[PDB]
Amino acid sequence: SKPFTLPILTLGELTNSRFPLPIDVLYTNPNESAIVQCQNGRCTLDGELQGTTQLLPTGICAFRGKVTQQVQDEHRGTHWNMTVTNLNGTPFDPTEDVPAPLGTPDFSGQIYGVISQRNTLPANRAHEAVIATYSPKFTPKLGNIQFSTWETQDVSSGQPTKFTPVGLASVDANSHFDQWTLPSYSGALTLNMNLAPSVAPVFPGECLLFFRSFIPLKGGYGNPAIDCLMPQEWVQHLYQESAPSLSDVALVRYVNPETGRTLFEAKLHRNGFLTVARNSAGPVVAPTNGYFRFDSWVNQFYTLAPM
Amino acid sequence: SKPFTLPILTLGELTNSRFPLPIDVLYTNPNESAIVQCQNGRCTLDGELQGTTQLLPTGICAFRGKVTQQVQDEHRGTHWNMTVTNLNGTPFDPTEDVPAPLGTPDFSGQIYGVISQRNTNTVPGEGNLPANRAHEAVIATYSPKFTPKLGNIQFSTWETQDVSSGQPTKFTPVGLASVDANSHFDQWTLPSYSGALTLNMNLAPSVAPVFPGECLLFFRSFIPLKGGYGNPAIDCLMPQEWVQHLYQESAPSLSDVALVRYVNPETGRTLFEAKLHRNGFLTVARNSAGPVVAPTNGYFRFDSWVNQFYTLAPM
Ligand SMILES: C[C@@H]1O[C@@H](O[C@@H]2[C@@H](O[C@H]3O[C@H](CO)[C@H](O)[C@H](O)[C@H]3O)[C@@H](O)[C@@H](CO)O[C@@H]2O)[C@@H](O)[C@H](O)[C@@H]1O
Repeated sequence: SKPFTLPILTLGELTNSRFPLPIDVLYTNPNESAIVQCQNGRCTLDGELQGTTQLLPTGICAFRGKVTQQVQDEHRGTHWNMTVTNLNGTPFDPTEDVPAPLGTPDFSGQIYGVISQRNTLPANRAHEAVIATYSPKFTPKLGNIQFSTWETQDVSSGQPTKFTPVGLASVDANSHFDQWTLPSYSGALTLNMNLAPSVAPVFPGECLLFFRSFIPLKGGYGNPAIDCLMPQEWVQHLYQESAPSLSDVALVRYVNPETGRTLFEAKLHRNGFLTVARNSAGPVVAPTNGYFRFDSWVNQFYTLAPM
Repeated sequence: SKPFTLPILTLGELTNSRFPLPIDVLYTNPNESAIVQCQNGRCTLDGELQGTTQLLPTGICAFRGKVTQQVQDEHRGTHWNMTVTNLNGTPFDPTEDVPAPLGTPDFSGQIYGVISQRNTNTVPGEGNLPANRAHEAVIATYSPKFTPKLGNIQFSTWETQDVSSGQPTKFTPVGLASVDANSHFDQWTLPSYSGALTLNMNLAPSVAPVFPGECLLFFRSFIPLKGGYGNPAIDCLMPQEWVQHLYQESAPSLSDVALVRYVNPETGRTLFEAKLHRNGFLTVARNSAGPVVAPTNGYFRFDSWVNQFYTLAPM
């Protein structure tokens, strides 16, 4: 049986699977009331990608497509309707068993980035843009979204268009940032489909452990973060290896290689997420040289050493 | 001896190691007159990172630091000086044996992206949260003010005032501002990391075919443009996932050349073969420039260690 492994990458060598950001800290929040059911950075321990998860770091919260129409918003700014394809350029087939094109953002908010176009030497243009994923016009599962620009006219219809995500536009009350609220991929009255399952601890005293990244803001006050269940390099590693899962729960140790000492241990669950025995919220303070090492297969009743 | 391996990733599952872009096509250009000596995407087959290469896809052509002040520059736009640290936030130590902070761009051009800031100081009335701002920015890596090895660079903005002094600053690369003649885009011309008239140091070595009939094989990505005409590309020697894989594995190199086959897994058939050289680059037996037109399911598979005199089957 092909032995299970994790990459040997320290926190400072890992990136977020839910937004193109480095991992900044490990993080817990035991009193979280939301159902945690993110769709990017989802991969089983035996290498099955789930939700909208794909392998490219460049594909996370990316879109590819063509602009079809300009619409002016009542207040301020210009909106552009965009028909989206798969990230590899092939037509998105809504009948495929995915929630949305792979790479589609998996949270409610105003995602800030750059729209760029290269016409079919060709002419080019790029502008700052915002995609409101909570918008009724955000319907990637139906093959179309809307983005807004400060630019009022210089966006071309019928030309190949790329969205490069950069951060959030805002996290103020009216910007509906909630990292655990899924978009309605087909619009507000339609049920999301083919989702990666929710994740949660099942053992008393345990809480989820997240890989946290701080995300840039176009403006306003805030220090927003995006928490992923596993970094993108773990998704890539699990996918490559496809090691059989020998129980539902792997025991992993967070080790300081310079001392060889275990800093803490965690459960790595079959569906691809971590729990720890910790009764507090906040970052995990751990040496920079640290990384997770697979120890053994255990079960749901294994008692983790308290952090 | 730990066996050498490559990841099993098709072209559509690979990203560029010199700019945050997917790999679009494999590419050759036998008649290239430039010395090929890029500094990102440099890793030996036994896992030694070289040049300015680091592991994070988010770190490639990124900067982290602090704006010091707005500055006057001859060229169009509003200009800003920014100190740069290592990407992990620690001070960059110029005495380290690297050309520049890891992640620094390794080509001449106007690199377009977004500068964002999150203030250090927080406001009680805003729930003890910091103020933020982001704007488009351009870094001209050929500028005499581009001195990342000295811990300082300059960027320009269309925005005329809303960039804060003394605040933590991130550059997220997006593409190029221009490839007009006056924007000096040349993917094989290195920046002067310490400024005009200084010799770059600690470089990853140049790469070249040594065997007649062979040429370099590149992983090519098309890079976005803020404006103007063009279809610019960035060619890397190995994709970022190969850098990450080689670094993990650190398998001993058993000769100077690994024979690899580009395989179509749907047929199991070899489409062509290539030499994967110890220093971390590919050559093929091809006598033309341009894309390699190959089925989308394709990937390289390690076959055996050979020697420099191995004759490749013509592509
Ligand atoms: C907290 C504040 O956030 C950002 O300002 C925005 C405002 O942005 C507008 O004004 C600023 C200058 O004040 C700048 O010109 C920016 O380009 C422009 O769009 C505006 O969005 C208001 C709307 O209520 O919110 C914030 O004040 C940022 O630019 C500021 O530097 C500052 O960090």
